[PDB]
Amino acid sequence: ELVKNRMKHLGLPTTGYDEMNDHQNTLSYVLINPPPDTRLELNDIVYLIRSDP
Amino acid sequence: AEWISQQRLSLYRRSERQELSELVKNRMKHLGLPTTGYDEMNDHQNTLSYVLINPPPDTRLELNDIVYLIRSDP
Amino acid sequence: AEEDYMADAKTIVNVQTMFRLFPSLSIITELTHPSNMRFMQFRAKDSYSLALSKLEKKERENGSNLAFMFRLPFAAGRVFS
Amino acid sequence: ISMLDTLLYQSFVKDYMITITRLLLGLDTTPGSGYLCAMKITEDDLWIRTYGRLFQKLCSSSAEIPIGIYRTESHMF
Amino acid sequence: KERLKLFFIK
Amino acid sequence: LIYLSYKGNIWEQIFRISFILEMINTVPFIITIFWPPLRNLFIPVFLNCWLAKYALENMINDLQSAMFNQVLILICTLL
Amino acid sequence: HRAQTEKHVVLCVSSLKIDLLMDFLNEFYAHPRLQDYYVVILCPTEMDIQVRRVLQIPLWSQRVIYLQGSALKDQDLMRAKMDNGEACFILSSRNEVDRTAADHQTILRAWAVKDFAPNCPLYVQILKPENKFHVKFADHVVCEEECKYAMLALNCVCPATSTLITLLVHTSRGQEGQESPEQWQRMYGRCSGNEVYHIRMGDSKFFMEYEGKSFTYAAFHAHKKYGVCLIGIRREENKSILLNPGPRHIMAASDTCFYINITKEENSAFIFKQVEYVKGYPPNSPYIGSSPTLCHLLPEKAPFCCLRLDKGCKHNSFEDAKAYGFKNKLIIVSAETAGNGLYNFIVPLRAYYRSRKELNPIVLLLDNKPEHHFLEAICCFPMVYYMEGTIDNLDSLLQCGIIYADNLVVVDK
Repeated sequence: ELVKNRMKHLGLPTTGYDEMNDHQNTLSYVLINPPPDTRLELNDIVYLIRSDP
Repeated sequence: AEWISQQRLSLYRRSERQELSELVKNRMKHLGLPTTGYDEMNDHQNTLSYVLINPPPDTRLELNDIVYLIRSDP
Repeated sequence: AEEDYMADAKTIVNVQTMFRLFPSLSIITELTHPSNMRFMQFRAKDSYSLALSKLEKKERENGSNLAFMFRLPFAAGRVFS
Repeated sequence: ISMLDTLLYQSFVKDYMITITRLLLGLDTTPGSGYLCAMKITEDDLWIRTYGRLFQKLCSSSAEIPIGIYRTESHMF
Repeated sequence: KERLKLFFIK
Repeated sequence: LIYLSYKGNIWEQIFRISFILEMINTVPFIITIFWPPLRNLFIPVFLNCWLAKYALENMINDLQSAMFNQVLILICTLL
Repeated sequence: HRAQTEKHVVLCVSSLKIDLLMDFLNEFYAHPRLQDYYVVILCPTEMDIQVRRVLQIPLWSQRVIYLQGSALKDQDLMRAKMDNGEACFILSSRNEVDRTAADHQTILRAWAVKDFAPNCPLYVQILKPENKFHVKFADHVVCEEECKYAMLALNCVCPATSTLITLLVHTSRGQEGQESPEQWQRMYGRCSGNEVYHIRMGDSKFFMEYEGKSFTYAAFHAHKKYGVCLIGIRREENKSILLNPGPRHIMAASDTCFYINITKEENSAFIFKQVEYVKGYPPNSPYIGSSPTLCHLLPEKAPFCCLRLDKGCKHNSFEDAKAYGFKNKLIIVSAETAGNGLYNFIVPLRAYYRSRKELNPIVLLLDNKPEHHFLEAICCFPMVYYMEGTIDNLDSLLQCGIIYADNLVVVDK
């Protein structure tokens, strides 16, 4: 409600605090060169290495 | 742009002498000046030099030496 | 500055910038301390400049006042203390 | 920045290390080298189960070797 | 040299 | 302990404070084994105090840090 | 007599603290091959009380030595004896308020060591990339600004590249998370040991007969078999190291290959047995050693008015970030001044190899104004803007668009 009052002062759409910014607080961590047998969970991000054309 | 990819070979395989010349050359285009003055007017010399004070009479005189004279008042 | 010889670093770096930019340009300066003649128009990859440092040590060992003498920027007349 | 100092200290025995850490970011533009990038494992990507099998797709697709992964478990405070 | 050195000093 | 820290120089190890004191004591005891009449000869094994003194210094400083522990060695050195 | 026979390592510094010292003490002695080497400090200013507590610990009292003096004068070099030194480190202390002042002094020390001892290898550390080329003669340079801002930029593309590099550069056997109960904690402890190592193709347990085969063809066959990721190659013709060469690189018989594992082959053989953008170079390189990466750029370089959000220019008069209508979520960067680090931020983020529709727009929340030096450098790049504000002031942030933003970089002093 503090931020929502600042949005009315600036003249902006107030929907963006709750709707656009959905509040997630999930744990996260990194791994580097794991074993081949290691599994792959959903929404994991893999550090690839590309090459130059 | 099929051929502009080769520009990286020119950039990578390069000396700091070229980097600094091309830095100054870009500043000259910004100011609106003739770009010829870096290489042509400023020819790059790196010769050794030193001074001598009251040498012997037998001592020689090389080319492009500068002699400290003393003039007099009219 | 807390230490002595580091006080006039700004000038040496700004000149060494101008030295690398314009080798043609003869550039003269008055640096405060006489220890920093060596750093004036400093040569990184040149053995002749680095050889003179060992010669400059034997000058100080023998008890000579004019130690800074043999540095190239001094004798050329492009710096003095 | 402790890591940037440790980089310098470890680089004594490992001379190459400085060039690797610089290339990993993409500062030194060495023609033959590449760069580091991401690929999100979405609902469609669970086709493959393990990390070893993941090479068969990524290596045979377009020269893409992986270094490591970045998981996201559920633990709400 | 190999065996006793890991137990004595290290 | 010589074969662990055999760092080129052997004279870094032999002619030292900890080592010479040991060789003054232990070398006679090996001579008493081979020679049968030298059991009754005087051997200065009382000097093992100065070796035990030096054995404490290396042991104690393995782990205030060395205020009470140092002063206890300074009593041992005198006694 | 110590300097002739025994080893010798040096450390020059502006003002030695506990964080510079302790991290160096732990990381240097962590190397098993390099344990018996002696260390010497060359600090101008006086000692702290905390640093004396570290030196007086039994083992560090033996090897670690403190010489109170400067690298400029030769007496401090003569007592240390640099000429027969194995290595020499020079740290720019994150200590002085003015960054350029601390750096100019550090560069002046680098020349003093070079002039005294020619063959002694320099492991110099430098703050500003502006004054990087003054120490390009040295073997190993570490521009802390470049490396800081480049990781922060790359963190936006791939989440945690900061930690990814932190574990590679940190020395570790990898004995962590053993007593820890949870699954992720123990597996994260295995990854601590993972560091990049080097081996030649001749003496290769892993890559014994994968020469005629392709690059990734070797790594997949190797990793499933043993568990090692192939990274880089440099043949004897030239020392230019690579990172993921394509399939066209054939694996030669004598190339110093690079790879990631917990330890190298020689240390442990346990596992061994059993829309109108333009792609081009950025013209205004603000510093000398700026290796220009190929990047997305505007065709016409937009003026100083169009860069600033805060005021409506005489081209497209808009004030806040919402009026522009930025597709894709935003990235923000708070900063003290418009330094050359913020140029090094933009380079890896605005590359040609990045997808143009994935280009998340950039905002530089500067505390001070931007200089004419930096404004001309940044001028060329697309979808990058600035506003004079701080993180403490809430209203300044909401104009930039916190309401829709993936990341927000912060750099203060």
